[PDB]
Amino acid sequence: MRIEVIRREENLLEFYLEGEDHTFANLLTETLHENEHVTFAGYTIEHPITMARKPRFKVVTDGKITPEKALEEAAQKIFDRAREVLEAWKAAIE
Amino acid sequence: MVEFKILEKRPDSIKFIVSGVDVPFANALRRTILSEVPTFAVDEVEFLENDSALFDEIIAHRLAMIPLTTPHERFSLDALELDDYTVTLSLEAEGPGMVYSGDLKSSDGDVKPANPNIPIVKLAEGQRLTFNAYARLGRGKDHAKWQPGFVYYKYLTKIHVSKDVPDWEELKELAERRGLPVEESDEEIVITTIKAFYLPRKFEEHMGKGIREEIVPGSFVFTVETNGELPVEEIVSIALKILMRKSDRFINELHKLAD
Repeated sequence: MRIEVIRREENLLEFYLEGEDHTFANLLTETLHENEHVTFAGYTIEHPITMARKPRFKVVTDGKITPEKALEEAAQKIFDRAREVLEAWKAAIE
Repeated sequence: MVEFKILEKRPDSIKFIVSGVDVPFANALRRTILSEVPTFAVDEVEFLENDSALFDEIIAHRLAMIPLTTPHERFSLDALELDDYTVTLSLEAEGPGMVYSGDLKSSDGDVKPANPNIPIVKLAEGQRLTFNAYARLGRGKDHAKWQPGFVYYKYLTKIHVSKDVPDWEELKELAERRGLPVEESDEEIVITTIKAFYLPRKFEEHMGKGIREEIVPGSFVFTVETNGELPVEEIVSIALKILMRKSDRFINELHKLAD
């Protein structure tokens, strides 16, 4: 996994996330949408049919939070929710 | 307030309701299972002899598609960077007779065909087949050979059928016949869709009036089958751990921007 910053301007970050694909990219983008201060989050796939395949994200905020902080908040939510779901799963099966 | 309810366990498979989540998470769980959860599979084959009726390439493909036991207690299957450990599955055979998956000899007993009865290729008298097949960890997103199974999922819903609907009795009967929970009141029957429901054509006109399907918010019914590399419950556990590992590493990479 590696972040490559493609573009920066006021309240805007565009980046590649090498090593990832639809699974994380969709979950991250949908989680970002929960944040009222995120005015856009989306991704497209670059190099879709070679080994260079990677998602290209764009994240835009209203300025009350940075794209980077929105991204960290969304990723933390994913971590926390996966943790909670794993605990519930283990409770059901072991 | 996340909960799981295990409904049914069947050969190589499981059906459960997960509640207190949402559509993006359900989508992510399904995708992670299909695309990210790793298994051992034959990845490269060195043929030394092949007098059979079939191409090397066809036999190599059949070997790739044999589900191999994948020891989740030995290797970290939620690791972002998978162990590059290679297992050698070897065969040295002469006809006449069918070559089965069970005839493969593994360098590592923990990694071998889960099913010993899969036919690979028939050999006639005098025909030899000798190869070393190399198995490694990989992911379904790279090649289908590494996909650990199949995932089916749906909204948990309640189908409401007003008793104003002529022959609503047939719908109660159909639901009962297929093991779907039915609750009956004076006004209606309500069918819980722990499986798909197939509305007979006769009742389609009543959709939006007498018949209404109401999604149970945050609840989803999953049906998961393993190919045999991993127990089906372990597949789910690994998938959830993988989402934790990915999110954790992404946060670490974000911190490098700061710098």
